[PDB]
Amino acid sequence: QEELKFKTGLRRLQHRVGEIHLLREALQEALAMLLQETTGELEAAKALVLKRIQIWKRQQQLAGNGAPFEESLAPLQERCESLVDIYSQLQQEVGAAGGELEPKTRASLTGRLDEVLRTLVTSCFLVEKQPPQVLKTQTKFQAGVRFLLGLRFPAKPPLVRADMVTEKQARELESTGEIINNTVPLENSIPGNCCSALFKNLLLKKIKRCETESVTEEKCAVLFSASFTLGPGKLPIQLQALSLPLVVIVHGNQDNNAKATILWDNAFSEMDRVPFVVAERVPWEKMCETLNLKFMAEVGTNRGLLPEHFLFLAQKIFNDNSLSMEAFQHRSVSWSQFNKEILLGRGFTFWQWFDGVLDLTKRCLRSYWSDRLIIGFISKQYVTSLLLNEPDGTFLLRFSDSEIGGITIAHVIRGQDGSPQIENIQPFSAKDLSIRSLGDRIRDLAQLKNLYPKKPKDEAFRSHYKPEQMGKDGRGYVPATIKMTVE
Amino acid sequence: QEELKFKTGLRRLQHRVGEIHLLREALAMLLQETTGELEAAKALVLKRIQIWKRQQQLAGNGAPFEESLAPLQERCESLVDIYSQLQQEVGAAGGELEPKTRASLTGRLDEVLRTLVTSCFLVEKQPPQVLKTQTKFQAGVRFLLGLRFPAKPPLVRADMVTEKQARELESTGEIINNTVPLENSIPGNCCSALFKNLLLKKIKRCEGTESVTEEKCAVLFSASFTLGPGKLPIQLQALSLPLVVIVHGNQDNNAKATILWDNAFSEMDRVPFVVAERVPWEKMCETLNLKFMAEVGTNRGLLPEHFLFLAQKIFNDNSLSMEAFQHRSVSWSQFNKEILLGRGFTFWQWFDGVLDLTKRCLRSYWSDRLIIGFISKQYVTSLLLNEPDGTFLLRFSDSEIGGITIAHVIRGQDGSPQIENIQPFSAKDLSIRSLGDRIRDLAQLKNLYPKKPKDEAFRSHYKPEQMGKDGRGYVPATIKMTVE
Amino acid sequence: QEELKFKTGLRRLQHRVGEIHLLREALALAMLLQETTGELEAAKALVLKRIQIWKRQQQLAGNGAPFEESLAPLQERCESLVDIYSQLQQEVGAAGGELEPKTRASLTGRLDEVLRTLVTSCFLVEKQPPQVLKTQTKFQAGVRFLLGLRFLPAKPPLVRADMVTEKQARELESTGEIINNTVPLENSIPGNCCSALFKNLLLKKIKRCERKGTESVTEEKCAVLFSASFTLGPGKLPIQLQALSLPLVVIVHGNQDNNAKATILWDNAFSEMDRVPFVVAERVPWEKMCETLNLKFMAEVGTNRGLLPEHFLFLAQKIFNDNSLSMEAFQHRSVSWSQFNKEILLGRGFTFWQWFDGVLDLTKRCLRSYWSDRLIIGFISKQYVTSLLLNEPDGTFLLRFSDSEIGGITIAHVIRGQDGSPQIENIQPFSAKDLSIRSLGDRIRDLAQLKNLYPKKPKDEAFRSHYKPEQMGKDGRGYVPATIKMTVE
Amino acid sequence: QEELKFKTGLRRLQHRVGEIHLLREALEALAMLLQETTGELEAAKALVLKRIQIWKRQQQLAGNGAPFEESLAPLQERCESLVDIYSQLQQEVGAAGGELEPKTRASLTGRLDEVLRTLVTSCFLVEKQPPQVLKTQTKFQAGVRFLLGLRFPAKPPLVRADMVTEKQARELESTGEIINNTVPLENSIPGNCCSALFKNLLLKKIKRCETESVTEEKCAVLFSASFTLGPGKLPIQLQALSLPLVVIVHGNQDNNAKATILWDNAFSEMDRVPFVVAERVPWEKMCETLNLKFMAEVGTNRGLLPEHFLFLAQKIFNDNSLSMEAFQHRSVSWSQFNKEILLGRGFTFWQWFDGVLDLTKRCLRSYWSDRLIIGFISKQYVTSLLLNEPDGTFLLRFSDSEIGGITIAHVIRGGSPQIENIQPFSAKDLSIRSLGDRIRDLAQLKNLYPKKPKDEAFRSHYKPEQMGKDGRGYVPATIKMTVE
DNA sequence: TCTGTCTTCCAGGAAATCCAT
DNA sequence: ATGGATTTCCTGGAAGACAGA
DNA sequence: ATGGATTTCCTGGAAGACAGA
DNA sequence: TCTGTCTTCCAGGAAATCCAT
Repeated sequence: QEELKFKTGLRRLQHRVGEIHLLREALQEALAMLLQETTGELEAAKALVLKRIQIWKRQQQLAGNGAPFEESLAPLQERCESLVDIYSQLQQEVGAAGGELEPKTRASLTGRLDEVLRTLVTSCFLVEKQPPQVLKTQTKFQAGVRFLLGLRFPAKPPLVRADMVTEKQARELESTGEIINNTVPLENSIPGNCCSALFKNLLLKKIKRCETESVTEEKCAVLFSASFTLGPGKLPIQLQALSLPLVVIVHGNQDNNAKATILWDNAFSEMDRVPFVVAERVPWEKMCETLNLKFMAEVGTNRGLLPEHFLFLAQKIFNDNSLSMEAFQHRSVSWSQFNKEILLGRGFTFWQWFDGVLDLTKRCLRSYWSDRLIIGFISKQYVTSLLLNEPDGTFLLRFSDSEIGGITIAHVIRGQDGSPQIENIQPFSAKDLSIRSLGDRIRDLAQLKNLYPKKPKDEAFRSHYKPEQMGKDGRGYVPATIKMTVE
Repeated sequence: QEELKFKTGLRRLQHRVGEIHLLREALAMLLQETTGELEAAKALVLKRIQIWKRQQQLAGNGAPFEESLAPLQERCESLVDIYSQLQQEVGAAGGELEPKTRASLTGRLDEVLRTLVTSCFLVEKQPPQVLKTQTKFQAGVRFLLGLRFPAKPPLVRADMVTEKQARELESTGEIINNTVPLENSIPGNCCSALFKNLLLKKIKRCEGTESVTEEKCAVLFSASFTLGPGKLPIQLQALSLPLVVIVHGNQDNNAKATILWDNAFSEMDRVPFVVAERVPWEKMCETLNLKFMAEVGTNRGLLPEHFLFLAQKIFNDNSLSMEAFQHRSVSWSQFNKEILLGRGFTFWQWFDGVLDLTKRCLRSYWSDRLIIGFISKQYVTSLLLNEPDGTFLLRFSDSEIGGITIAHVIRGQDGSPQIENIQPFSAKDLSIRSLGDRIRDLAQLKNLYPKKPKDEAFRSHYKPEQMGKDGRGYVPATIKMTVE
Repeated sequence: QEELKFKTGLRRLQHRVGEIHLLREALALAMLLQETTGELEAAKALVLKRIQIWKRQQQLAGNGAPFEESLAPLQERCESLVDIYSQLQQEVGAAGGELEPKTRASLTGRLDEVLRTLVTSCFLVEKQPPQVLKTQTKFQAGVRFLLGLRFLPAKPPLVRADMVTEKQARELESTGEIINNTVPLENSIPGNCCSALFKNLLLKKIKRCERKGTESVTEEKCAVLFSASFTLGPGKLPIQLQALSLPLVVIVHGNQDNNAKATILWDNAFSEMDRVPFVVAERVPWEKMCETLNLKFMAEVGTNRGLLPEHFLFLAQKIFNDNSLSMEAFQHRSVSWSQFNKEILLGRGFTFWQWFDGVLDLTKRCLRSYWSDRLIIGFISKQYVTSLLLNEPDGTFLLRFSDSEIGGITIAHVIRGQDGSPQIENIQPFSAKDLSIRSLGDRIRDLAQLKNLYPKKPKDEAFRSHYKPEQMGKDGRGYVPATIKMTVE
Repeated sequence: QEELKFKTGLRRLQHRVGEIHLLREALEALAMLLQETTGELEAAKALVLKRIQIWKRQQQLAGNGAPFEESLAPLQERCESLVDIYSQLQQEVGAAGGELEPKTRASLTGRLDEVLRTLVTSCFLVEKQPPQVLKTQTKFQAGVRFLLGLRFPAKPPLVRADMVTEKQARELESTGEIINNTVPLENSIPGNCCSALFKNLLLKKIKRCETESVTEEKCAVLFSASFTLGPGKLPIQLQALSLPLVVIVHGNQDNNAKATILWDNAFSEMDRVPFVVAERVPWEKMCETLNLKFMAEVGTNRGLLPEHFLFLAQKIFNDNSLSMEAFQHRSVSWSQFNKEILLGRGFTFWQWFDGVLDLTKRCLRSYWSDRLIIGFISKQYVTSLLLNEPDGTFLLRFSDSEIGGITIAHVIRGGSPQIENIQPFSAKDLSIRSLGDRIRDLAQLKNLYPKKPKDEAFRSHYKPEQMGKDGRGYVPATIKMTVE
């Protein structure tokens, strides 16, 4: 760990402040005018903590896209409080003596010190609960900011305002839409041991869009503004904190495309960058990492995609028919390839498809998938090759490549004299499975004997069968049920 | 017709104005005093107006409507014409002895004028009788004498009033876009103001046992002129039919019933908005039959047997003769306020349940008279035990809101013939697979009661099997229905 | 085609008979191949089914629908099959000794069975009698025997015809008897046909089965039965040939014709392939009724273009007493036989069919030309004409069939211009007699007030072709022509 | 008159039979002289027979509409009287005896049974003759009467009816057969008549001998019977022949057939051998018959005039002469009447005449009886008649060029006057729109020749027209007539 | 015991046959 | 070359027979 | 001919606010 | 106190407008 080295380094500063106090006491100057040069060590530690803050912010960006998170944000508050503590004792020691230390340096010392105070508090202003990165108009949402140094400061609490800014407006350094209930006091919770402002009720009334772009790919953020003074008055500092970039939508149907933009950004945003610039193309392998993470995060599964899958995916998106997991790995993929370009005569983009299967699996197949009963991704070619060698009654489940959000059964026919020929059942949508679960639909069909390979259907899907009640309840009404057939 | 009598009497009136005009060649007269008979004609056209309003009220429920409102405007125009000629004839006279008779006459004349104009202000296009908040709707008024009264259009205003506020003679909920000019369309030969865009933002409800959804309101149209000879001021006001305003779809049903009750049984010219608490069950049957045929969209509706079953249900009566119920009365509380024994819903809620089900999914099957629709489990058991194996019928579920169920007969010979009742189908159930198709699926079902063979009956409702292949490269997967 | 499937399979059969003949060079389980060469039975089943199809086509032809008349290739199929049967039987017959005794017998059984069924199915009614048939009036009928050119030479058989009722036809006497009911089944080499034609036939008296439920006499169905026999060596199994006609309804006077027609129409339209004689459904999909009605209209009128969606809507309304206004409401509907011809229209004194056939005869007799010119709306409801014509100018008119009269057509026109409000007037309907006196075109010419045919066609332009020329010349001799024109007051 | 001659002469005979009874009772030459009164009886018999022949002749004349004393009741009475005195007288010879004057007594029985025989054989009459023009495969009737039937009981004798030809009838090869030709001669006491009526007679088919022509072959039905009345037996065979008839196969032969029959009935010689009739006749008698038949078939009380007969003579004789006295002593042949085409026409005189007969009977009886029709004229004489007349004068004449057509001639305009003849109207034309109505339509027709106004003349023949709107919604469409 | 269904009777139009023009 | 003559077939009008209620 | 993109209307599910029994 | 009444909130069909390089 990196964490302990820090406190030892802090121990040094506490010893340092003790020393200077003791000295300014006994005096009452050649050096210790020079001991004040140890506030450089303070400003050093501070910078470190600031970088540390940046690291968390990056971790937050990746939380969207579901990456493990040390979300707590509680100890950083302690680090900062400690720093402002020794700032306090330093400025105070400068306060006395009081003629036992050279006056010209008073300006330099107070200068660096109020400087580090300034920068620290302006950077201790964090968005802790980010607003939804994909955000629908006329729908209520929340966001919450946190001030780490609130617990050390009583003068009237400042009020944080939230305002819609565009990427253009955000670079700098007319409303573009008004936000209701965007006035909240930055309140101080002693039992929560936190200083925070939560906007439990936020609404976006109207929306204004700049002018290929697709609207959806238009990024904005909310600006949290505040100001508060510390007596002696005033030299008031204006606090502002920006959110992660968000896409504003008007209806559910835009959700898919929007998700992609945010996804992309979250993955590939620079740790330090201009709002809101991101790369044009990326390594295909890191894209594989992101796709796996989002898959596992949204489906709600502990185990996700495999190499063969990634291969099939590469094949799909690149239109490359290659067979080696090593050919594609050293390749770049652009955003336009990802979500802007139609693929292979189909009517939809790669992402639109992937998000399709994502929704299908989350909604109806999570159980089956975690049970590793679905191959999920393959070429029709590879099912023909894999299944022709298999006996009559062997089948497998694959995602439909032609329909968005569909899953289809492939099985082997026929036994004995006819040479085996493979059949593909038309895909099931989320609705089709809501009407009758995949497991049960599978149950109806007697003709498939084994799930590829060598696993018999009855053993595999025991847990997914819905029990048929039997009986006449009630009262008088014999249950009517639907089974599924092919011919 | 009474309409024709009107024409006869009016021809008499113009002949009469001819009489007085020629009599003015004096240059005694009780002729204009008996020509005070104009007031009679006025009363008659006013009655006819009352009748048209009643027809529109009954139009609220599905009914025939003579909507035209053109002949009425014509009648009115004719009458204010003879009034005009009358007044002008009275004006130009010596031998107005005594002058007091000039006074009494002028009084009578401008009085009938006033009452005529106050009665010519009609709601031609009524607002929706059950009305949801923050939703756009329309309404339009008509003034029959607008073509005679050029000055600037008045611009009628529409305001939400409550029943309490309506008896009389604030801000209960307000309406945006509630100001429209009363325009005079010469190509239409009509004076009318249509509110093409109206919306109600908020609603505040009067206050104990009765549910909100029976609270009646109306929109009030106000206007004024300010028509020559000046001043001649008279304010026009017209009330709409009573309406019930709702906040969400889930109240719709309960709302409809209130309006229905009101439209069917509102007395002519009642104080707003009184209606009887109980009515003859027969008239209720007429109303129910009408509403059923109207909402389903069918020319053939309920039968004696049906009405009997309904009477048994609503009265909790075990009687078996159709004549027992005929001289019976039925209350509003029975109609929509009393839960049905052992059930979770009121009678209206159930009836409208089947209304919605049939409208949505069964209109065709019903029109083909393949559904009994109404029948008790008992009578089906009795009817079906004597029938052979595989004989079935369709009946509405008594237990579920908006459900239809199959009752069939199976005889094993070894085991005595017994009735089986398939679980009822909801509208969703039928959207997933059609009734015809479902019936096709069940092989055991042989004959629709009585005699009719099932395929012959349901030929027209079977969906064709697509079979074949696609798309592309994909074999169709189909869902069929079974019982075990 | 099915034809190609047949010829390929037949080529296979002849190749197989080649194989078996050659296997006889052994002179085995190769006659187990003989047991699969019993696959001839498949081909038999196929040609029989095709016969069934031809019979069905004839049935629908009787209703004015397209027909493939020929029956020559079918006879060829039959000849081919009895040929391969013949060589097969001769092959089983020859080389008996090696042959297992049970197998030879079982085979012979299977084979002569397929022969028997083939010939019992080769006796067809080729020229049907009239489906609606009047007593003591001459009609004709003709049967054909497809295998007649093979068995004939022996003397030609009698081929007598007898009137049977539906009752008698189910089974499996003398309801009414017929003169000239015996003909020789002659063998015409120039025609390549064995056929027996009844050039002369007359039905003298009809005794009618007993009816209940008000079942009108005119819906009682009967047929004529053709019987014949040989007695053809290879003896000695004389097999009796019988063939039934299409069901027909026999009437006594013209006034029944109309009702008779419907009974036939329904049956022809909807008889379910093979059935016990003579059952047909009581109710059918309204769409199929529309198909049949369209077909019959075009057939009896004699026009290539018939009814439209809007017409069918009007008809659905009429027949169903329904006030619905959407063509989509009626589409998944059923219609019963009682509704079609047994239920009187509530306003009307007549049934739906009677009215419809009324317009059929009217258009046939006087209006085919006008209809083919698409100058007649033909089917409309006065309400819809009022709606359509009120917005139109003075002198705009249309032609619609009368709802109150059987076989009547009426003019609806729009008057009057300017101050008076527009009102629709309906001229009294014209009967066939009325039109014989003076043609529709001429009548329309006479009336000056109607200027435009709906929607915006000028009257003279549209009806130019139907105007009969007036004659300037006076004849004869010395006599000036007297002419009759039409007015309304 | 003759009735008296008979009854007084009969009183003589009865007085004498009383006389013989008294003298034979007084009891040889007496019987010889008293029997010579059977001489006055036999005289009387011949007399009554003549009266019968006269009636038979009148019946022949009954066709062509000549008044008829059809009754045949008094004649029966006369016959009954005669056989009554025959009976008692013959009986007197039998009873008075004892054997007196026997040798001659045999002779007595001879004369007596003779007069009885001739009497009964001549009392066998066809009372209801069959149609003289008779169609094959058609049901017809005929009835015979036996006048002495009430005096003769042994079973009624069979009466049979058979089709005979002229050749066969002379004497003294079925040639067409008759169904239902067997009827019993029944005796009606309440009707006081002995009769046999054949209500259901039909001629199945006919074979005709062979010059010219079809419709000229005359035939008859022969009624045969026998009794076989005591003293036995000397059975006497009764036969009666009908009037001559022409047998036709179709309606279109009717005209020609009629002529033949007409001729015969008019001109059949009394006592003539069947069935000879004259070849030519005086023209005046021909005019008489023509008038009789005209009034008879049209159904009118007043018929043809001198000028008409003149016009007819002119037509048939091809003569252009102008005096009614010229043609009067002329004779006309059968060939001229019906066997000869005239001039430019394709038809005979008779075919034309019966043509106008049918036209008038069918459509003009009313108009003709009202004397609004000239009926017969030449274009020549109408031109002479109308040129001098004012603008608007017209008349009606039968078409000479067409069979069964009537045409309007008028004098317009009216410029020198010039004459027009409208194309003739057939019976069909008049069925489509009545003559009266057609005349109404034409505005130019002002006066019926002469000095009579059209409106006054044809008021009653005008049909009232509505001229109303019904029904329902259907305005009547009417057909009028024009010429240019 | 009338209504309505069913039938038989009968007039006229179209047309086949033969003819002698 | 078509007119006449002589007959049969056959449609629809009209009215008679009859069964069902 | 047209398909896509972008927005609003409105229905019915679900759950939150709430008054009265 | 709490249940059932009443309301607000929000997802997703249709479907209107505009554009379409």
